[PDB]
Amino acid sequence: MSISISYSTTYSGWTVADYLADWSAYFGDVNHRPGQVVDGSNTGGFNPGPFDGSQYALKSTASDAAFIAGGDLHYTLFSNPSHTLWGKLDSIALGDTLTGGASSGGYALDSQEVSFSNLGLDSPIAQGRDGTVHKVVYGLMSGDSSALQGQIDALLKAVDPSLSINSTFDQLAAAGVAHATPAA
Repeated sequence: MSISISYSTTYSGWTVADYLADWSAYFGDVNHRPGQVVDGSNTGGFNPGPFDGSQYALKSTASDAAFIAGGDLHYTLFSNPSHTLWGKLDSIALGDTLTGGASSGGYALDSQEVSFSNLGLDSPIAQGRDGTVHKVVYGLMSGDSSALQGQIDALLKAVDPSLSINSTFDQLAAAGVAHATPAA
């Protein structure tokens, strides 16, 4: 099957591009780069970890914004190619108030706004930071969601050429690809 989207009823009339652009600016840049990752405040975490998991989650240091990347993910840490997030990315959940972690059986968002599933991304280790999984996730860490937008757009086009990141969430629901959250 194809991409599947969950959205809060608040974003019915928003386009995906507009929402992601606003979400990016809200989450901001955690400043996760060489020389600026000195403690656990801007690293995020893996479930189960320490370097691999079915989830990678990160909260904003600017706000209550958080995301959860779901799939089969791996971080190289110091091994070559250095500082590469790779593997399978099935889903990205975006919202507020990250809860849980490895010690309590998984991460969750207290207030999920939007999630994208069946992304079908799969980047090998040998691509390093040129990998699509890497760029998508690092984009979300550093306040630029355009890599994610690009992948969502391709997945939507594949379902129908009239669907895009510029479609509204309601339009995407009308197309059978999205669904509004039962409790907003």
